[PDB]
Amino acid sequence: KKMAFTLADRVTEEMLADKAALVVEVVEENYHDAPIVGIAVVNEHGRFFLRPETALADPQFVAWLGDETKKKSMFDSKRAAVALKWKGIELCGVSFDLLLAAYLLDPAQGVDDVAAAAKMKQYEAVRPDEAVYGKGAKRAVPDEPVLAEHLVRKAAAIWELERPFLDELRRNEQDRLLVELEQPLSSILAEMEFAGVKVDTKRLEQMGKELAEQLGTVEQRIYELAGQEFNINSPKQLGVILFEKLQLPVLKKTKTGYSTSADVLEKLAPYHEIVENILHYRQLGKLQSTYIEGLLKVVRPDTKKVHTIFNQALTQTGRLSSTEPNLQNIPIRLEEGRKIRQAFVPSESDWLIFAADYSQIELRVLAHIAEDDNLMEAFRRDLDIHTKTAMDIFQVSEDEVTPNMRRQAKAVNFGIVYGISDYGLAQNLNISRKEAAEFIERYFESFPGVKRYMENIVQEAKQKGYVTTLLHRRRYLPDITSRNFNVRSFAERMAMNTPIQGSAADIIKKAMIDLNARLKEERLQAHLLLQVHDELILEAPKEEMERLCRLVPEVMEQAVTLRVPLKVDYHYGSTWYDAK
DNA sequence: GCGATCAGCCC
DNA sequence: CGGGCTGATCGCA
Ligand SMILES: Nc1ccn([C@H]2C[C@H](O)[C@@H](COP(=O)(O)OP(=O)(O)OP(=O)(O)O)O2)c(=O)n1
Ligand SMILES: OC[C@H]1O[C@@](CO)(O[C@H]2O[C@H](CO)[C@@H](O)[C@H](O)[C@H]2O)[C@@H](O)[C@@H]1O
Ligand SMILES: OC[C@H]1O[C@@](CO)(O[C@H]2O[C@H](CO)[C@@H](O)[C@H](O)[C@H]2O)[C@@H](O)[C@@H]1O
Ligand SMILES: [Mg+2]
Repeated sequence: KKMAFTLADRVTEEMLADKAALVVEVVEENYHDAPIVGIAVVNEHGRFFLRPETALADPQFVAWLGDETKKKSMFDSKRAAVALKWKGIELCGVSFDLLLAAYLLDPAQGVDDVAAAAKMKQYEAVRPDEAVYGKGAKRAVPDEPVLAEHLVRKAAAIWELERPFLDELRRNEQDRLLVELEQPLSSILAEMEFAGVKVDTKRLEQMGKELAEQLGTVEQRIYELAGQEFNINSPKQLGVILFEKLQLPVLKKTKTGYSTSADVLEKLAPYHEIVENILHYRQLGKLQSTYIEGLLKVVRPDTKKVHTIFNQALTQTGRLSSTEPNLQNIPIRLEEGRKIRQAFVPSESDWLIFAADYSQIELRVLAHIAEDDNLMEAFRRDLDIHTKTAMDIFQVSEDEVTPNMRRQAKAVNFGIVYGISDYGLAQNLNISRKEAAEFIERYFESFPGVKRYMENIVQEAKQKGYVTTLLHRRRYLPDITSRNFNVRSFAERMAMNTPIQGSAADIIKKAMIDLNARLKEERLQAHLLLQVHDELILEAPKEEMERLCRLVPEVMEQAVTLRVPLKVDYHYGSTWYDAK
């Protein structure tokens, strides 16, 4: 049965009620400077569809959109807010976002459209976006009659589903998480995305030139050593050269052929000079294709800025993800790739990049939740946690900790957070399961509180069916009861890791909210640009650095109060690279 | 074209 | 052993 609604040619007062479900449709996946194809409004007075050129040109409608006292319920309000920012229109008063609501209730559902969210409550009087717009090359906006009914049905679903979703969030003790954390954060992310990050394209282009030269040299050297030319970028062709023509040992295989991952190649290096060249080629090629070419493809020609989109409702742990471009995985470990960061610069003259990061937030969170006396004491003394772990598991004094011991203790600490496993640790340290198991046992002997926590959290996940974070984020783990060892073990590691990674996500998200409030109160021009899981990157006038050096770490350190202190390091400079 | 496979970058 | 995104190649269409 078709849904009734008014296909309006003009905006009326009835459409501007102080409470409504609103749909500002942006079909393009990347909504930056994207078209708004239609608008739907559902309120106490009825259901309405408005053509964008009409509504967005109407003073009354624009004013309604920007009035904080006029409450709107939406799905993915950030998408609408940003698309409107590019049009110079402010969206305020969004009191409920169905996308974020669904995400908090169950991240695993992968809710990506109104239909998916509605199906959670047995509401199916709305079609999936893909069914309406199609996919890939076939994607397209349908004729007005079809478009209008779809947007109205989506607004109608939001209107009907708000109460049921809020009720369940309240039962889950997650309503404040939505209203005081995720929704306010959505607006902050919208500002960050819209501001974008300035890129020194000339810098990138020059790097690309030099890489091309280096790649040419290495490429030829490879063919020389192989005695023939082939596609190095083809694990298939490369495998034949290495394991068949050159007869190198097959230390590991892939489900479809020979493994050629860096991990394996490093072990084969002693056998043939071609290996190091392949590794070098892989390194340069990664920088060239993914970072130089990749970044240049998404930089806006007119402003020379890149505008990422932070997916706030995707990860199973509460973290954000970044796309087109992903600015959360810019090289830093290796000097060559690290130089790419010199291309990320302040958007204004005489401004600088300021970066602040939490020091070991995950292990500090673990110390807090596990209430491990030894681990808490370690952080209260602000000790080098890896050196400390080495001293405990290897039974030696600080002065007796060798570089290799610290390196292995560090790997153990990662495993503990990820959800320890002899097999996983062994592969990482290139040792045996028996040996790796010995490290684990020694770790738990030194940190019995952590052992108790790991045991207890797994039991809790099985009993309740899910685990939670400091701010009540939730993750269901149905596989925790599986009779399949591999499937069950993965779920157990998730039970151990989610509260840690998840709570760290909760903390930095609150820090971002607290920070923006402080920056506004202080009337600073500084503003957030990026978040990279445990770090915040801002840009600001050089005259604001001294104030930021005190303000940013304090706000981040005081976001939440744990049984151990939170510690934040910071750096600033002329480019992201120099913010070290 | 579309998508599984393999690779490698980040925290 | 935890959580992500993107680019290359290549079978399949
Ligand atoms: N109705 C609620 C209550 C709590 N929370 C989330 C966000 C809060 O910041 C966090 C802590 O809530 P409280 O301070 O009330 O702590 P509880 O009393 O919930 O203790 P516990 O966190 O151990 O459940 O949990 C929420 O989203 N909705
Ligand atoms: O707007 C982001 C928001 O939309 C979803 C779908 O509801 O993702 C879409 O937009 C992303 C940004 O361009 C794309 O990466 C993704 O492929 C597209 O479906 C949500 O997942 C997200 O929270
Ligand atoms: O002492 C058992 C020990 O094994 C773990 C897995 O390492 O859990 C197993 O035993 C539990 C019963 O005590 C089951 O609930 C669980 O499903 C099974 O895998 C640890 O959690 C536990 O400490
Ligand atoms: Mg750090």
